[PDB]
Amino acid sequence: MAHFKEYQVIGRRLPTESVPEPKLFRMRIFASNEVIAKSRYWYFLQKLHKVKKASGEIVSINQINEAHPTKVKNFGVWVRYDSRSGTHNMYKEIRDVSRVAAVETLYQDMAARHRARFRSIHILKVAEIEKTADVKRQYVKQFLTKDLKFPLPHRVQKSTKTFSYKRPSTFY
Amino acid sequence: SHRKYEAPRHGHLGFLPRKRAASIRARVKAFPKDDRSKPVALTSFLGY
Amino acid sequence: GIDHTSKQHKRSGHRTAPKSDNVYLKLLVKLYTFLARRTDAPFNKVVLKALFLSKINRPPV
Amino acid sequence: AESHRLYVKGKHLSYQRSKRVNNPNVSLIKIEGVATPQDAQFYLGKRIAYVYRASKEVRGSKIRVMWGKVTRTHGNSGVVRATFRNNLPAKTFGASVRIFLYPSNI
Amino acid sequence: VEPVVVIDGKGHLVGRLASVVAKQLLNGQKIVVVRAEELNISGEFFRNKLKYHDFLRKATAFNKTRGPFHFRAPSRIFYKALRGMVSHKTARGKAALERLKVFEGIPPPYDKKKRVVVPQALRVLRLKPGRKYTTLGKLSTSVGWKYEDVVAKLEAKRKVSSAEYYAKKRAFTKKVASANATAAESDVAKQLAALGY
Amino acid sequence: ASLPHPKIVKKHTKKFKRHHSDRYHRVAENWRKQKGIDSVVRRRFRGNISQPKIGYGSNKKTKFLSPSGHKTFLVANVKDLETLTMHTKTYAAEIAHNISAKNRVVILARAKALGIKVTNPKGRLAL
RNA sequence: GAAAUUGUUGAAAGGGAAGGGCAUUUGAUCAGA
RNA sequence: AGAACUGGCGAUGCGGGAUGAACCGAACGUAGAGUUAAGGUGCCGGAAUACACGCUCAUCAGACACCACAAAAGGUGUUAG
RNA sequence: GCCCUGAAAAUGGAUGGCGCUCAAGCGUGUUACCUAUACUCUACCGUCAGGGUUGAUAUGAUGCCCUGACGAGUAGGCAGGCGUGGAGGUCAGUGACGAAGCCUAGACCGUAAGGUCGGGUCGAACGGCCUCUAGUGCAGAUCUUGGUGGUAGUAGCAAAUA
RNA sequence: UUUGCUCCACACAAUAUAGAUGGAUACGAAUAAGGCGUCCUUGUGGCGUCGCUGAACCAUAGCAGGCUAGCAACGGUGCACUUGGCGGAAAGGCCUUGGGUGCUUGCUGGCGAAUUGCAAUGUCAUUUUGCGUGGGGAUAAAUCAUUUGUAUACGACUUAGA
Ligand SMILES: [K+]
Ligand SMILES: [Mg+2]
Ligand SMILES: [Mg+2]
Ligand SMILES: [Mg+2]
Ligand SMILES: [Mg+2]
Ligand SMILES: [Mg+2]
Ligand SMILES: [Mg+2]
Ligand SMILES: [Mg+2]
Ligand SMILES: [Mg+2]
Ligand SMILES: [Mg+2]
Ligand SMILES: [Mg+2]
Ligand SMILES: [Mg+2]
Ligand SMILES: [Mg+2]
Ligand SMILES: [Mg+2]
Ligand SMILES: [Mg+2]
Ligand SMILES: [Mg+2]
Ligand SMILES: [Mg+2]
Ligand SMILES: [Mg+2]
Ligand SMILES: [Mg+2]
Ligand SMILES: [Mg+2]
Ligand SMILES: [Mg+2]
Ligand SMILES: [Mg+2]
Ligand SMILES: [Mg+2]
Ligand SMILES: [Mg+2]
Ligand SMILES: [Mg+2]
Ligand SMILES: [Mg+2]
Ligand SMILES: [Mg+2]
Ligand SMILES: [Mg+2]
Ligand SMILES: [Mg+2]
Ligand SMILES: [Mg+2]
Repeated sequence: MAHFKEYQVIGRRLPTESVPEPKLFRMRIFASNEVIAKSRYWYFLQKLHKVKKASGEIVSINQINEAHPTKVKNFGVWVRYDSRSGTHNMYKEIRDVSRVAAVETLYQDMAARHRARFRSIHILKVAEIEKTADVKRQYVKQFLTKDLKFPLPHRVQKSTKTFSYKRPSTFY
Repeated sequence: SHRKYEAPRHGHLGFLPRKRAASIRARVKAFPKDDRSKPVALTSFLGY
Repeated sequence: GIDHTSKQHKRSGHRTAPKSDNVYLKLLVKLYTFLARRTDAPFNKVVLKALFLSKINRPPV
Repeated sequence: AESHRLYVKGKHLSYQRSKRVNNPNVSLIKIEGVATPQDAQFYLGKRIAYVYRASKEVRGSKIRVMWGKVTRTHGNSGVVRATFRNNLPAKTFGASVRIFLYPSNI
Repeated sequence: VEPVVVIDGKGHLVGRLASVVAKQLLNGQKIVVVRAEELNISGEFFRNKLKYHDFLRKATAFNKTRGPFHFRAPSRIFYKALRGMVSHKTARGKAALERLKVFEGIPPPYDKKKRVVVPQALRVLRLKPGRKYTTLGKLSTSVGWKYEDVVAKLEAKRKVSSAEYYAKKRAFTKKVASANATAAESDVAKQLAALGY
Repeated sequence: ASLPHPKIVKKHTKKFKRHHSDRYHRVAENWRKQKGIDSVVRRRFRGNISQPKIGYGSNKKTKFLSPSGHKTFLVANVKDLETLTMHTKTYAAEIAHNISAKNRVVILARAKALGIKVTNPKGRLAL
């Protein structure tokens, strides 16, 4: 729904006299802020366990920063989404420097290719593929060849002015 | 509803308007295509 | 726009002067207006209010 | 020299308006060489003259002036809002105005 | 910045060019468009011919001389786009349209004047490579414009004359750049360089 | 010389002309409120004439003040005029339309003697 | 001796109505200190 | 065509939906300044030919709810699974 | 998913138009920006409410003043005002040195109904204020009477031999 | 033609301005390619260089730009003349020759400016028209009426008439 941050959200299923110290369930939620993070936490906990916001509590919320924000990684992403006619599971691969950037790319890509809005997508799993040759999508694999170089043909520079006096060039 | 019997329309719509010509001498509106190998000659003549 | 919880520009519904044009009654009302304002006397306030009352609200005693 | 100009050229674009209602009290001015509101902040407050010519000589001249000033930037492209003592006629949409360098804070 | 801006319409994406020119006209700038026959429309030539035929079938049913006129010349097709994007029924729009001239080719007054382009309307900068596009001269010829050949002949003549002019200008520019190459190590040139010139 | 006053603000200087008094001669300009069920003017559609309303009321401080800052007092004679002797900075005398020329001369002379301003001193003058 | 309606003179405007609202240019005209 | 609850129109202008009683926004004394709503920012037209990732080429492309329509069934078109 | 086939209607026409194809299209995300009679602040008008002030020169205590809030509106109700014919009182009001009436892209006051003034015309009466009274206010009613247009110098004024 | 018409120059008047305020500053083609320079074996050639916007280039100092004295160099630039050429798409412009004349800020001096009072477009442009003063130039038609019938409701058309 915006530029994403990843939050660990831990909730409780609030204690009673019968059950003190309940079982402290945790989730990694990609959300643009903490209100949405906690909302998504309760949404998925209600999908998983007999609990709701009114019968539980948020024990903790903590943003998780990328441990290595400046190393390029290949992420495998497993999602579950609703199409116009059904629900489907999908696996994709995204090359980027952080989980939040990978997830933002994934949401953009789901919207672009499957018209799957945010509300229709569940992030099942995001995991860095530590070993290349376990990358199984060609659109990522092509970026892992040795000494990868490519030109950027047909450069289009934007003019600051309405009129130009030169009949410009697209060389690069 | 439809005409109920087909006939061709009366008159030619390509000769409109049925107005008075602007001159008593009708204008030549197209001359023969020039063939520039032939000798010089008039493409038309005036008579009565 | 305001969601008014009550009628706007509602008049209090109480007389603030006698309907009468009796000049002497108006003089009495002036006197008891002064008194009710500058005595803190409940009697003066209620007499000032009673001086406004119509005839059927002033039954004979 | 050949040039004597101490004003920045501008164009009276239009009045302040919505789609179907204009506001003659506020004019929109395109200042030459200004492409951002950041640049237009410099000209905020500068005096503006619309200078025009009339047939009838009045007080020793056939040139008349409508004075105003820049009030704020407009949009994202350097256009500014301006208010004049008397609103501009609206026949001047596209006419040239002069944005002087005073009041100066340089 | 100029009193008259002359746009070389060659390869200029007629709709985007018309947007630029309409805004300039309404802002108060005089615009002269040349080489309207070299303008481009995005989409296949057949697409644009079918579009113009859909335009051509529209006409006032009871009197075709009242209906929308279908001007075939490339300059007038560009003018149609531009007029549709100007409020042409007002006096302001009439003044704006009077500030405009469109031409096929480059007629004598403007053949010796500077021509500019509009990068935000240029086909090579705007269209994705591989996308098909139409040339206005070909579209106009297909829909009844009679003067593509004459314009091409006059343009070939003008380009011969202009290439001769440019050969002379390039020779003179080489002379000037050589005389500027010397006196580049002079004290005045070094002070100029210190000041950025 | 009138009493100092704040700048006089007329909230609406143009007349409130009755709807369609420009369209029909039988419809006089004297303001009338449209009572019609479909009346575009009564319904206050954009583009139509404005109607008189209390919001247009003028500042009580400057109400009834002529541009010179005096309130007009109609005078028919020297006695009416002399009702303004102690109020020359607040009221200005206007000679009544039906006063004869010689009585106007008398009134003007007395107003000049008393420093009372006359708003129409050039009425029925020597022609 | 009103208006409808009309003549003349004067002023002004006028590409398939005219009239109107807000604002200002221009012309004419005018009160106030 | 007929009921239920609410909100409206009628009785209501204003900004938006080109246009429109009812939709969206917001309800109205006369003004000034600022900020916004809904809706928009190529040009008409005030406002980025803004920034970013993709998808689409239609010899009937598509282009914002109410709303001014399209279905079953199909396509080594192309994309992702 | 998008695109295409499926996909046929009658005047010529509608993403509003132009036009737009790494869009000015579709899905999505981020900012900046535009502007309503809405919101915020201020001024002014009015309404309502709560108050202050008869201690004097002080004539508007229905007054003066302070404070806050509010203002859509058919049918309809009520209030405060404007105007007309006539009546009691008053201004010892206006007037043949010109009353009333009428005309006047001239001026002023009032939010308005209206009021006032100047100029022209005119000729015998008329007005302000406090009250009284009503045959008291017109755009309509295929309204009534009278007058006048555009149509329009138009239709036409051509049977009965000349 | 009750001294008409037109063209040039000048003065005086009006008349307005869709909007000057240093310069519209000219290859063509391509853009998954080009420009420029240079070289040769003249090509779809070799080498070098540039772009990454005109943020450029040119111009630009002087009572809105006065009056003078020099130095340096034979440059720049305005002007009226003058030589030859090219340009028809709307040419109405581009180039070029020679002499004259003015300026030159390329460099160095001398004098002036004030009081428009602390700003007020503080008037410097071009568009038509009229009139006057000089000078050059030209010395008709059309319509009505009559007539024709290749025409025709009327206009119109087509004809004839010193
Ligand atoms: K009328
Ligand atoms: Mg049939
Ligand atoms: Mg044809
Ligand atoms: Mg008024
Ligand atoms: Mg209704
Ligand atoms: Mg008579
Ligand atoms: Mg009349
Ligand atoms: Mg009803
Ligand atoms: Mg409503
Ligand atoms: Mg719609
Ligand atoms: Mg705009
Ligand atoms: Mg299907
Ligand atoms: Mg389809
Ligand atoms: Mg749009
Ligand atoms: Mg988008
Ligand atoms: Mg307001
Ligand atoms: Mg009270
Ligand atoms: Mg109300
Ligand atoms: Mg009676
Ligand atoms: Mg009289
Ligand atoms: Mg009149
Ligand atoms: Mg008599
Ligand atoms: Mg009656
Ligand atoms: Mg009547
Ligand atoms: Mg009625
Ligand atoms: Mg009738
Ligand atoms: Mg009758
Ligand atoms: Mg007849
Ligand atoms: Mg007959
Ligand atoms: Mg007979």
